[PDB]
Amino acid sequence: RALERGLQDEDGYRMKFACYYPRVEYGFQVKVLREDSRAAFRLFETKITQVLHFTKDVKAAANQMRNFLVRASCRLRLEPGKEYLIMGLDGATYDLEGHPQYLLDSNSWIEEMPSERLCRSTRQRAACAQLNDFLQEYGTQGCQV
Amino acid sequence: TAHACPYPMAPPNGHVSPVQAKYILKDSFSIFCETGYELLQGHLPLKSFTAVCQKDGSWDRPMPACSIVDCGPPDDLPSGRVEYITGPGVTTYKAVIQYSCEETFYTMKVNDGKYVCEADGFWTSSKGEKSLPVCEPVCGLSART
Repeated sequence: RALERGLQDEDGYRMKFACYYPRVEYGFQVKVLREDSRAAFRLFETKITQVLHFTKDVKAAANQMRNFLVRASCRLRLEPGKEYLIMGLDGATYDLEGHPQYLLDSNSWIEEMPSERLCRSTRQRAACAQLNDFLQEYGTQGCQV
Repeated sequence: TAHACPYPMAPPNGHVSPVQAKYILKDSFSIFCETGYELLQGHLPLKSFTAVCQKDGSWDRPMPACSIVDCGPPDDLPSGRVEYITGPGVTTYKAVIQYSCEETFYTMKVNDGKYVCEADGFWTSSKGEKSLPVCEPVCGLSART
């Protein structure tokens, strides 16, 4: 869930995931529109709200739409109407319009972005600052640290 | 030549230490908020604030702001509802919420569900516990006459 710290997540965990391991190839900020069920896969139709980094997905921008898929075995579920930070490695498939599709696996980072009411809470205010500081840091200067 | 730094008027709900008639070069002060308030600069929090009068009558830090502690949204209750007693959606310091399990079918245990926002940012019950109550099923209740 939003701003949740793992047991092994030391400080700067988002930057370590993005630039050290598994070294992200694409970083998007999307809003889930609709969920479809395909053969052995669940498909989430999303709209990109902010772009942080990309490699194969040229002309990826805001209000552009992409498809994010996950295997039916995995317990992850992207509910529509929420905004998620998604970053990982670009796949090999394309959708009906010609845009690339993305598979969500263990090398993908998915985290719902906190609401305005939750982010200004005393406990999560410090953690919410780390997230936004990371997004501005990575979205501007990338991994060229 | 040497001058006095601009007089540091206290921010709202904050207290200055130490008080001086005028603050000259190398004089310093610290801000301590009253109980229930936290230090923050912009939207990022401050562990503590301390400024020193430097050359040419200029301070090293801009003025902070003592903001009231926010406990954030109440954690949702399984098979229960949360009611705001103090006001619609107010989650700040000393605000009161009343948990309620779904009537007739469930009953509450451990505590009676009255929670107040404490100075540390956690919702605390009347007993002083920070964890949620638990709703227990009510057995029986047949519709026979």
